[PDB]
Amino acid sequence: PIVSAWEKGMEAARALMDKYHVDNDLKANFKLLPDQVEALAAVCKTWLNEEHRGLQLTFTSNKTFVTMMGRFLQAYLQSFAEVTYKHHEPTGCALWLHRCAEIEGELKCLHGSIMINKEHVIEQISNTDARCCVHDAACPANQFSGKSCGMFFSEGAKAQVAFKQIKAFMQALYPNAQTGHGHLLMPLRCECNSKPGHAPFLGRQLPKLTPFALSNAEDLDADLISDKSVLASVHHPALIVFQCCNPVYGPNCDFKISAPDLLNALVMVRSLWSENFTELPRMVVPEFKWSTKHQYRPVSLPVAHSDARQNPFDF
Ligand SMILES: [Zn+2]
Ligand SMILES: [Zn+2]
Repeated sequence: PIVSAWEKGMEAARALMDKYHVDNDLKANFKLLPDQVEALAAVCKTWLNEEHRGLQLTFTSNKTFVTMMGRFLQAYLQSFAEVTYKHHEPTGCALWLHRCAEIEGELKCLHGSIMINKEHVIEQISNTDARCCVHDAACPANQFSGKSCGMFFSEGAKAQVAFKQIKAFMQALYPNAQTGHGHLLMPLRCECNSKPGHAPFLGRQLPKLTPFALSNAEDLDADLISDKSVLASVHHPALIVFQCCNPVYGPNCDFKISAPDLLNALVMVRSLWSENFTELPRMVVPEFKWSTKHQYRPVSLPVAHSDARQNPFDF
């Protein structure tokens, strides 16, 4: 082996970084380490500008799309050179066999068990079609137990529409797939937990999963469209959107990417790669498995209710 795995990785990365004009300091300081994603994301950004200036993202931030590209590029780099860093899987993602578009009206959470119907009233809007993790079956809507996977939907039916969207999006891009149509590509890490030794935090332990309506996609005329990808959204006008583990309406971040854009980050990195290497290495995004490590970490604190009385008890 002419040069080590690490030296091989490094030579491929430097080739990329020179070809794409990355900042000199990013280049100088790049050492192929597991948290060094910024120089690779700059490769990706520069290629986007050069080759895909009009790319339209939907419920996705520019920065998150480009960072995910960086992560997927990091993964192919590490596979090319055969370098792995134990406990630092590079993509920060997983493949969830969701089963949320199999049965009509029916959702399943990360545990793989069906979600229970709840009422969720917000203030005043009455959602009669909420869904909770079965472990949260006795909590108020949108409160989570120590056994929760963290998943809740205020509107079950819109959630299912978003899962049908991603499934049809995948059918359109892989019409002949033998496998993977029922899998969701999902991130396991936002900025808050992108490093394995990050400071522990309370709340949800995985990027939040939320369906967003594409409210104008119905005001659209289906007959003019032949692109099956686009048709997935016309027929199912809602997107799965991933945000921070604990998005702010503890740490929190601006991570935001829709499921189709996330898939696109991977597909587009496969194109960047093919313009630079003759073969695409094997690159395995882990299959998601429920484990107790992903449990919501609630803090349930009693709060006193007001009593006009001076004294607690009559004697
Ligand atoms: Zn669950
Ligand atoms: Zn976050």
